[PDB]
Amino acid sequence: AIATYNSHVELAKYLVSKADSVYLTIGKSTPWSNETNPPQPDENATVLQEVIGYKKATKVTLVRPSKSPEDDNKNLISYGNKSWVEVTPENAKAEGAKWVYLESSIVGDELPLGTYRQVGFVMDLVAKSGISKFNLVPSEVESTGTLLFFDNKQFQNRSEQTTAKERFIVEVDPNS
Amino acid sequence: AIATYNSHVELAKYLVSKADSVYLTIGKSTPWSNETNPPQPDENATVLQEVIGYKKATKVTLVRPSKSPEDDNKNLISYGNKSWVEVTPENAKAEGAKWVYLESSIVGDELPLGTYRQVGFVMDLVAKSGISKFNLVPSEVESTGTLLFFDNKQFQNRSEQTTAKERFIVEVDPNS
Amino acid sequence: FYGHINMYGYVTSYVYNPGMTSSVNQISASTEGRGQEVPTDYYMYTSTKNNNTVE
Amino acid sequence: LLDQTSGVPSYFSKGADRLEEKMSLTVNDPTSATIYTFMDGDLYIQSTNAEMDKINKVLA
Repeated sequence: AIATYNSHVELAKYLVSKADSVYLTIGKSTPWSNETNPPQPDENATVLQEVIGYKKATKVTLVRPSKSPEDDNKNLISYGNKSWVEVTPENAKAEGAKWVYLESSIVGDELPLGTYRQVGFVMDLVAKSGISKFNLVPSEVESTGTLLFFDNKQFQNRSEQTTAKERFIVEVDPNS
Repeated sequence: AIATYNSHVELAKYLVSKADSVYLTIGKSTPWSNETNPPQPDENATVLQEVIGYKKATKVTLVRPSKSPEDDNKNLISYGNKSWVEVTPENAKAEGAKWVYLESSIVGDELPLGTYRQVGFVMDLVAKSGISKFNLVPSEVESTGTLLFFDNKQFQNRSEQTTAKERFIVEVDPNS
Repeated sequence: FYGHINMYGYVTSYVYNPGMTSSVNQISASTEGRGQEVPTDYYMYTSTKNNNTVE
Repeated sequence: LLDQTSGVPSYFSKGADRLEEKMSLTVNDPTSATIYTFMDGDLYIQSTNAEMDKINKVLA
């Protein structure tokens, strides 16, 4: 038997419906063995190495590839030199939107200063009693939820003069 | 970047959480182009052809392939000429259970009598008001919901006496 | 697509010259056994830089 | 003929022999399969298309 492209649209809608529980996370604060050539990731893991913290996802949405003239009235997402267009959940099957765009930003010491290398996303995270802010260090978290997605980049370093605007475009079936 | 194994698990948990709204459906009551060779599985179809009706799911659970010795002490499901075993939603990330098992049976004349060649599962199906039975024809349905999974087969047939059974094992990323 | 090829190893005082069709293990045959294959530890531990040096 | 598959236990080990059948030219050898016939070094018969004994026996 077979599933469908529309199932990947509905599972993308499900992930987008969870957005209130979704945080970007970053980690691996100590070096790689050589910073130019990182080790490969592990899709069976559920937490980052050397977790620096969590920041609430500023934008969780469906997307599809952009085109003109018919996307000229819309808003567009640029990453990896690629350019994409946003889709709302109630239109997702009509637009064919099975790709999810995930974004968050950190500025200054609102998460601990130092270098970062691992980048990824968590959902079903629960913060501890008396805390409601969108930037969390691991000591402020009651449950980390499920780490869904992550990558092992070459490093960067931080201050108030820098924005940690890391993002993915992800798909639950890349090869239908 | 692409998705991860434990994301396939969380998405299989979602499909299992919808089970009360899940129905088998059957269709294609006239011949194929060739009854020795059904047309290829073009997944872009919105609903089955020549729809005969809908029946509520009799089983919906996570599963995985069975393995020994650790499943020697457990139930067995025979499907796809091979052996499979049941998994609960809270064990899914420990067992790696990214597959859903689906089954339903039509007991005799509770849906229209005749031949069929298409089989699939729908979720979010809603009947017209004053109808609460598990068996529905397309004129009794207020919204058909979403066709999640299907297959094309050589022709089956039914009577008032036949218990006709249809079932699947599926995963959200059907060739990961 | 960046990647590494990490650990046949063979220690000998004899000169081996491989041919176009030479297989992995021809070093030991060409030396009349006047040498030794590297220990299992060489294949296990030399695949990363750490404190575990193989002597 | 020795096994030249790298990294196997049977590397360089002896194996099956080979039957070599080399064809050689002869004059007035009755055991050989005749291809030409001469008288005083003049050719005795010609043919150009592919020969088949049982096709002669059908067609003649």
